[PDB]
Amino acid sequence: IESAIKRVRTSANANAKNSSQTNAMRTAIKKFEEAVAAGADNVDALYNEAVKAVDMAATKGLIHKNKANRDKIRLSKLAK
Amino acid sequence: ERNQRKVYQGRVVSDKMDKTITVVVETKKNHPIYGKRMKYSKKYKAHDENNTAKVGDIVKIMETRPLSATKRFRLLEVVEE
Amino acid sequence: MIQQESRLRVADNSGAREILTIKVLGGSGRKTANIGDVIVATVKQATPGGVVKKGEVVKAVIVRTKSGARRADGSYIKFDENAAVIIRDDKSPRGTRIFGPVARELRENNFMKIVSLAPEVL
Amino acid sequence: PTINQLVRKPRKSKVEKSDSPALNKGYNSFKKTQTNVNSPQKRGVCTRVGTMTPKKPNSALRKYARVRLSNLIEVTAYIPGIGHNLQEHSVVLLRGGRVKDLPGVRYHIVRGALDTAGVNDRKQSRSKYGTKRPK
Amino acid sequence: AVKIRLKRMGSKKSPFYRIVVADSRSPRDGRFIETVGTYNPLKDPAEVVLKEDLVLDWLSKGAQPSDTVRNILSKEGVMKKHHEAKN
RNA sequence: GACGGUAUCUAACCAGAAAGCCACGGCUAACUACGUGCCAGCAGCCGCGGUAAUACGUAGGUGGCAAGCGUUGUCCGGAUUUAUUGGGCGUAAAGCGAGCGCAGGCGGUUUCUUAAGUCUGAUGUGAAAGCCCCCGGCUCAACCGGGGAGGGUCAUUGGAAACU
RNA sequence: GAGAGUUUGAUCCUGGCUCAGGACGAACGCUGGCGGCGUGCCUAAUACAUGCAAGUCGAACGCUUCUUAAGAGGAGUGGCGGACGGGUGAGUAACACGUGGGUAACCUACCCAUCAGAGGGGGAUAACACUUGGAAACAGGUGCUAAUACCGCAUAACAGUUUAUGCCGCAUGGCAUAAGAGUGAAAGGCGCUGGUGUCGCUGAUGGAUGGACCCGCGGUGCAUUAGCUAGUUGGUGAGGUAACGGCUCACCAAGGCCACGAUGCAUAGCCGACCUGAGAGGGUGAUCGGCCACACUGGGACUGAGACACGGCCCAGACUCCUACGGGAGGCAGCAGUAGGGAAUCUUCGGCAAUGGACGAAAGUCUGACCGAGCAAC
Ligand SMILES: [K+]
Ligand SMILES: [K+]
Ligand SMILES: [K+]
Ligand SMILES: [Mg+2]
Ligand SMILES: [Mg+2]
Ligand SMILES: [Mg+2]
Ligand SMILES: [Mg+2]
Ligand SMILES: [Mg+2]
Ligand SMILES: [Mg+2]
Ligand SMILES: [Mg+2]
Repeated sequence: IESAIKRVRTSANANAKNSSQTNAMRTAIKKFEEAVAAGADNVDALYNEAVKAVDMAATKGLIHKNKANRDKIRLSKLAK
Repeated sequence: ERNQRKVYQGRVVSDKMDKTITVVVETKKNHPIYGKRMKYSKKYKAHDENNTAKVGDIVKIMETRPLSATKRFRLLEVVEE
Repeated sequence: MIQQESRLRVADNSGAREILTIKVLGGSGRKTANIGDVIVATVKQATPGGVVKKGEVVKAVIVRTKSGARRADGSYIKFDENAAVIIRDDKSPRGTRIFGPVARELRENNFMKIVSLAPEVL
Repeated sequence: PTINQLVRKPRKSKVEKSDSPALNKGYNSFKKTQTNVNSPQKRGVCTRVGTMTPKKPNSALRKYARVRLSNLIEVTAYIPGIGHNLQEHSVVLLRGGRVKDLPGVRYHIVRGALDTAGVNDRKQSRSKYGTKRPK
Repeated sequence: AVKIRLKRMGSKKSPFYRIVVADSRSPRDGRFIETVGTYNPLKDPAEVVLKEDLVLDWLSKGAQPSDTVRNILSKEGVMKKHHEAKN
């Protein structure tokens, strides 16, 4: 009622964008996990793309830096 | 130097569990109205690193973060079999 | 094709939950009713904290039927249950809120308040 | 008692209670339960007005009224004074207090409150019995 | 924000104030951490009491007064000392 | 500067516009008259009333309070009437009908030891407001403000260990 | 730390009843002059007619209307606030509260201090113009357009991680240095004369502030309630959260709680404090302050530093309202106020002058918080 309509609209748009970007991050990560299961040599670049998405999601307020660190650490233990 | 987290001394009552035990303290509060020195057998769960402690054995335990739902305490010693 | 001893669900918050047709109104030997036809009935199951309660004799209106209704243009409506609405002597209802859908055939019979209170009118 | 006994079971006091349980309860029509409320006065509807014979050392016609309260407890009260405007279905206000003559009257009726008319031609102890000044 | 403001006391039409260290989230009269003086204009001039050490410590630690408290601390010389200590 | 042309101050005037409530047998301070006649009614308890009522009702008078008074309802106290402080069990209430014994409660003298209980020093905290003490401003007072004090079967550390 | 009356023909014990005092958010009755200060739905967390309570920024951005290119007004996008303030106490017998502690298992927009940096690019979108939707709120379609909106590209890790040492701690471990590998940032506006100052922008630390979790102890009745639990108890992994951990899943084992009262039932917000009392204690939890919980009932998430959000979203249910009958809309336990219930407890008032809060560079706008006034001999 009281100027909350605008926050409804902006919050829905934010929902769209943030869920899209998190899904992007998760697809990158899942792709890397399947690559580590398949043993292909693309693992080296997929690792870096996953880390890239993780930190770029730590930016823009999707991911808390501790969650980013835990993700990077899990991926590191997978790769190494 | 930093703080020191609470420590208690007690006695074991069960060691049927892996990496953990139960420990009993046995203070004696005075009943609030009638003043009699009552027993008070508070007990706790302690993380044993190696399943060392034995039943009916004196022990010391220091608090720490929750290691389980029950656990809040860390084994330190084994004193009297 | 709603008859005596025929049981009906209730499509309002009047207090009743299940109904039993005592008789059909209109004429002398009417042995059958459909949408828009008024009913005399009992109450076999009522909501506990309800106005209308067990045993009460009351009039009612058939609002949706399996043996459904027909339109001039050959378009026919049918339903998966037989339900009715309790009313007073006037065509107005006892309760305040009708549930489920409702046929358009009632607008000719001047149950306009029920048509309005219903969410969907087919 | 020994102190061990007094710890195993402590002193549990002599339970107390009121001289007017009818005033210490209420009623909500929604959940339909006795709501415990400490109310000095109440409203009621006289379901009967009559006379009763008091105990042995006394002898008289004591005017009572059986009353239906707001909280749906039915209560016998006394009509103090000399004269009353009361009938069956007459709204009335009730206060506490025994009438030592009859046992079954734990309550009194108040004058000058509601349909109860003020006492007529009472000039002394006048607030009691509820009648305005003679100017 | 952490702030150094003044809370209301005394009867109506005869006010009085305590300078106080309050978050902006707390009420006018509610949570506070420290009191560092008090105030009333009911005298012909204004009248003031202060605790220089503690108020200057909170200002250093990051406090942010209101306008009237800034005026008072100016009259008492605390803002100048804080400025000097930052220089 | 909403309050507000309010507080407040000045001057003119009128004793003139401004007191009632309860009780008066004893517990409880406060007494007679008339009517009534176990009726009317009173009543916190004891109890008054049946032709001479300081107990009903009225009048007069007095007493206690006073812009309040009285009444009900609730809480505490008196109530040692749930007795830790601080009660009892022959006859008043109460010793199970009596025993065997698990658990618990209690436990002879004494060396050494500990220090859970206990005692004790210091430190911290126990917000403010409030109770209390000293101050100060509202024509005093309530109230308001300042300062202080105290408050924990409280916590850490450090000793004794007589007693359990 | 005062007692008195009352059992008896009388007496003493025992034992109960009542009274003498103090206090109400009080009510009823009778009476009633004023002033000051405070308090005022304890019941139906019952339903809500009406009005007002959270907006703000043109010095972030582009339009539109009126100004002879000036300022002022309308709707945009964007940011910040809306999670505070205010109300109520239903649920909750438990780390909810109080107190004492811990977090080497943590987070923190705004405010401070410090180290740094702020480069070059892109594609859209509202608004707006037409279109259909017809009562019109709604809503959809085509096209154009700006931003401190959004995207990704350039560099830094001072962040985190692993190695090697050193140091220390209470085991896990923590601090300092160096190295390795990989990753990521941004925004400009105003003013001065490319240099700028101010406000903002991005990373890292530290502090403050508030928040989250964990533990000792404590505070209510029933045993005419004696057994309770099965992700329940623990462990090895994995996942997950700001973070610990059955928080979650699988797997292994069968343990774990309790007569020191578990479990269940009822009751209840807790506390500072308030009334009483010689004290020990009892009773209460109104006003003021603190913590908690709730927002028609139930659930779930999004946004955001912060909610699982009184005056936000979705869904289910109950309840009501306006419709042109096609479809919409709402949630006073915010301040006043209505009805009902009740023994019963307020004006449908003024102002932001103060004090405090949001926003803003600032004036200033908003503010039923709050200031005041009003009614009631409470
Ligand atoms: K008399
Ligand atoms: K509650
Ligand atoms: K709920
Ligand atoms: Mg006398
Ligand atoms: Mg009398
Ligand atoms: Mg006589
Ligand atoms: Mg006997
Ligand atoms: Mg204090
Ligand atoms: Mg006493
Ligand atoms: Mg609301």
